[PDB]
Amino acid sequence: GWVPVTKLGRLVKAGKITTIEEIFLHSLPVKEFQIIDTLLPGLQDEVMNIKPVQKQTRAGQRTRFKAVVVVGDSNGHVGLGIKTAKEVAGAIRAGIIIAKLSVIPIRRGYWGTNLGQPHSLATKTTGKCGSVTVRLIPAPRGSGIVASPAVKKLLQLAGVEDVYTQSNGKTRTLENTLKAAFVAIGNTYGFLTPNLWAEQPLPVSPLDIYSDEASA
Amino acid sequence: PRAPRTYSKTYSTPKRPYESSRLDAELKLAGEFGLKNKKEIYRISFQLSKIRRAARDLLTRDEKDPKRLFEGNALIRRLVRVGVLSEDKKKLDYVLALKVEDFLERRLQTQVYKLGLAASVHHARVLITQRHIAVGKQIVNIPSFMVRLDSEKHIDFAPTSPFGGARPGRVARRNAARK
Amino acid sequence: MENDKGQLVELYVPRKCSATNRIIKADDHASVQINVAKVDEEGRAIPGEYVTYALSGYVRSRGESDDSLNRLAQNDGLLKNVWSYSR
Amino acid sequence: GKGKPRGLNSARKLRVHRRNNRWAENNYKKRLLGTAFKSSPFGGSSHAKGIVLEKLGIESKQPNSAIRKCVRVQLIKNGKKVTAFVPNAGCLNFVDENDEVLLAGFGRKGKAKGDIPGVRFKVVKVSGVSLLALWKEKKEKP
RNA sequence: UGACCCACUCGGCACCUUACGAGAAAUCAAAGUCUUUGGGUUCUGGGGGGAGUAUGGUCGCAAGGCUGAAACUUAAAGGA
RNA sequence: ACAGGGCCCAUUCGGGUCUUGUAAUUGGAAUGAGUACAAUGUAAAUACCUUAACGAGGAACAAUUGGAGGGCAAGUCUGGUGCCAGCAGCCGCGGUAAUUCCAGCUCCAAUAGCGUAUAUUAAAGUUGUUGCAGUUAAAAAGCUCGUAGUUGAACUUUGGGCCCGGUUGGCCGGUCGGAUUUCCAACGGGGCCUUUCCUUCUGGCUAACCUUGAGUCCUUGUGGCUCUUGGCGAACCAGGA
Repeated sequence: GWVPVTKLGRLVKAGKITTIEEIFLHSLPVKEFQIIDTLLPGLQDEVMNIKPVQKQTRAGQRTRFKAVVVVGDSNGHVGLGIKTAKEVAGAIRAGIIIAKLSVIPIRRGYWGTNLGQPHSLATKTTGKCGSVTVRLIPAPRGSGIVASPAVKKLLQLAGVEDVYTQSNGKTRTLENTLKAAFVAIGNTYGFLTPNLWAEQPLPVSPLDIYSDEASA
Repeated sequence: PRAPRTYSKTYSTPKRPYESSRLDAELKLAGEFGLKNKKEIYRISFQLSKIRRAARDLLTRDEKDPKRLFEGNALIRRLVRVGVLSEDKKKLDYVLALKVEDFLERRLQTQVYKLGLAASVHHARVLITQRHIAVGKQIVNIPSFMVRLDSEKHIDFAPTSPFGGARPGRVARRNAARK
Repeated sequence: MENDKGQLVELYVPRKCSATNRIIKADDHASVQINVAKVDEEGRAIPGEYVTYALSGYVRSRGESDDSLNRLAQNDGLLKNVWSYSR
Repeated sequence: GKGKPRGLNSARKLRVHRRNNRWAENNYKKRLLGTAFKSSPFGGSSHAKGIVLEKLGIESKQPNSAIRKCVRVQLIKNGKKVTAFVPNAGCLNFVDENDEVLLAGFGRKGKAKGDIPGVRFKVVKVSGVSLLALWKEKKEKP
């Protein structure tokens, strides 16, 4: 075995829910992780940085090995988390999950010249953590993935393909860097352009649409 | 003094030098397409990076302005003649979705390979340096040539050459002068 | 958001607080969406039919909401009084 | 309203208040007095000719011990008196007193390298024939 | 009227809470909108010392200030 | 001559038949570096290119210079030394079994060329406009006024209407692999008109049709251009205002 928990778990095992875009519409939580295993399988992992700490005991120095993990596919779906642990083999691992509850859309789209098949972002975004400032900017076609090794990485998994970048921003902080960049793409969706204004009209929540299956 | 004659390098190196990232996609290139040195992957890289902006430059005129169309419709037809991008894609737009790898197939180096007349890619080349292949009745001795689409069908072997004519070829004025 | 030829090219269209036409961005938790209700012409709760509306997180934090709805089902077509556009 | 004048007629007060600032930034210090010609050995250069005196021994700076090999020179110019440093082996041997040597920097500017203290140059040639060879034995000396 | 209560606001002097952001971090509604790198402009620093000394030049009655070297030495000094 | 890395059988050998290989017996072929008749070349020779004669078996006709802890490819081989010699660009070895020194074997890197020192470059987003840092790391002047310097809210024809044509892209290839028409998308661009300066006057200039004196080859016609007469000025000469 999987097994389940909560009203939200049970549903997706059964399969009364299908896509991840249900879940960001009503904007649910997520506690269990299998919740996006069944759905998105495309998903692939990647390990960025394995560093030792340290919390320094009475005749010694303790250590763990922050990893930090990024996950996703191509299509507008990033995942990110940071679980210290001791020994690697919790530390990555129950990083990989840490990221998976944090899957987050993106909102690939056009530079200009509408054309056919999204390559770049919709708009300018920024992010901030402690020090770093990221100014993602939409670039025309295969221009390129203009940035550090790591950012490239994030941004591949999240296709996305092409976009100018810039930092500030101490980016010997692989960890506070990604923290930030992430908090910007996750924020394309958190920016009214004319093409949304056409008022959409609220569906109905899963939490009492399949209310009975959702319980014993 | 005299008109000081004019010249630009073609190469534009990389911004970071070393990477088990981009490196192990050159050696996937060389390789698969013949080539030689890294001073090829970076010639191209330049000449794509060249065209790429004359698009960017435009796009940002309006559309319809005299300059934008003219180049576009002159720009484009320069790439229809070299086979690079299709007919069906040329709006402008689109030339941008052209990666390194499309150009390479229209290098003579390889168009020979496809016109097999060559065991592998290699037997595709000595074959060019050694005066062997020919477009009109005319030899070409340089891998980097760039196939002009409307030639292509005229690609040989020439009279000169040993593999289509004027004589046997050196090592043969030897098996017949020791029985 | 769309292509050259009418192909909605997106993940989704975001849902937008109902009184505040901001946005609701995936992982909000704070996040509500109401399902009040209507009476039928009788002390009977009408079933499988209700109103809707949709709070950000935005305003849960600021006291706001209680006075934001008490604009809206008076402003819609059920309630009478409590509320004033002229304070 | 941060600290700078901003409106339209605020050319005058800007081309001044950068041209002042630049000062301090160290670099633009070298280039106006520029130091390069007056101070330092090479003046406005990169390389030069000199002729050796002694074969001095300079121990270490310390996280180290390391007794390295240095030579005083006599240049063939300001005359400063300089020291300089040798690479490879013993390298020392091949610099036989009052010989002709060809000096260059130490890629650091000014400054002062690794574990050596007041020291700022390397010995490239001798006689003009490499060191590089008069240690991989592609030539020899007169 | 006045004190008061509450409602609202504009301008303060701060504070809590988050972190979507930023950071080496400690922490920060600004240290945010920075490799997706650019709203306006004035100062400053570019290893540690030698030393804010020696020198000149200058303001002061003096204490002293502002200006400000180099030779030499050194693989670390430092931040959290 | 063995060693093999396969294969077809192995009821146990082991052979075997496609293969690299350690070899200290190996034998037939091949050349020019050097030497050198001649021709050449050369004003005159040297050389080159040619070529008769010659010239390859390891002790030759012998390839070196720099390392073999890390950086950084590669010796926890043997011998000596014992914080002394010495090495080491920096981290550092060495104070009795040294993976660093001296040296043997062994291997690694460049290789008719390697090293060595100096200067400069990239590395240097550690001089920076693109691209830095200034809460404590080295740095926001003690704070304010100011002549230069530097920046500086917005607003002064938009829209629409008709044209006509380019040359990319489709649909016919029209044909013994390119010529172009209807069908037709993209896209520029000149007209002209909707209250619409085009410094503008004297000629010559007209170049265009508001002209139309006649008309009709053919798909039962806003598909096709031969001709003088009233009248288009910026297709332009050339003096000025």
